[PDB]
Amino acid sequence: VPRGMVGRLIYTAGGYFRQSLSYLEAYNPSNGSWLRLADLQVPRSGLAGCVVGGLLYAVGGRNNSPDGNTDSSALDCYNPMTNQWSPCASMSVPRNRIGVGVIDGHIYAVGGSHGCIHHSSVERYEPERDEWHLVAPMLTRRIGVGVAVLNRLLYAVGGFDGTNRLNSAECYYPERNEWRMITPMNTIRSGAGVCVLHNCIYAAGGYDGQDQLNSVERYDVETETWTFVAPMRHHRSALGITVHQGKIYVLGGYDGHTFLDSVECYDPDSDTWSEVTRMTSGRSGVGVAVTMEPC
Ligand SMILES: O=C(O)/C=C/C(=O)O
Ligand SMILES: O=C(O)/C=C/C(=O)O
Ligand SMILES: O=C(O)/C=C/C(=O)O
Repeated sequence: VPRGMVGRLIYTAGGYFRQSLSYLEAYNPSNGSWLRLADLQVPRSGLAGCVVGGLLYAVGGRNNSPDGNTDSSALDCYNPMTNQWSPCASMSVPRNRIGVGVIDGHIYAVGGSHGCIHHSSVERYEPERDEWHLVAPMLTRRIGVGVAVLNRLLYAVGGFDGTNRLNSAECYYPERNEWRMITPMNTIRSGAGVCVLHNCIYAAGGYDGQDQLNSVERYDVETETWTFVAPMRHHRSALGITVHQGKIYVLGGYDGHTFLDSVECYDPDSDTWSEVTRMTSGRSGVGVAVTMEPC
């Protein structure tokens, strides 16, 4: 369903065009409209977004601006009921080009960079305590990593370890606090959009070291294989991604020439992408999540 009373919107927070952005905007698939909402307190690109208990969280990132460039350890929370951002406890370390996933109401922050450091560390946020705690680190240092959750397991996909862009991927098993490699993708991808739909982890787009990608592949956890699906209409890296009522939406990114405003929607029943709207301005490195309409 789409309940609150209210529908669910696709929120895009932050991003990058010439400098890091503070925009918070919300798209409504049911009518095509965009709403501009309360700016982030600090501009940030390379952040991740997620939702827990109806609240939107913005995690990590970096503020690229002429004043200077500052990697972010911030966790900030947006309440659609109040149109207000509130600071939460900060992470143990700044994490630019972070990946995030939610299990059992807990936020996992994965990887990312801090200056020339590439993290394998992972930490977990408990909103009921407003506390972060480190957990087992990944087997691999990963920035520009895509993260998704399927069947209460956390997956970290692709990225960049400081020297090589990665096709590798790994899975975190919470009850054993353990990471294990899974089958690698068929394509090297950093800055891909990663999400979950039905029983598959999707990895769309990204950068393979030479080109921005339009190819899309998905990992069936039952068969442990990756297979390509229809490619997106636009090549893009540093895209935002989310799932809304059974379809995948990809937002913006960089195609090697333009910071895209294109939003594309994947229908898995027909294996086709369509353009569904344009963001109000081209940008990359956004955080995206889905929650109730604001007030
Ligand atoms: O500064 C950035 O966030 C990246 C820009 C790009 O991909 O060209
Ligand atoms: O896990 C929760 O508390 C709810 C998350 C959501 O709003 O989807
Ligand atoms: O591999 C990188 O460093 C960047 C990838 C991207 O543009 O998202």
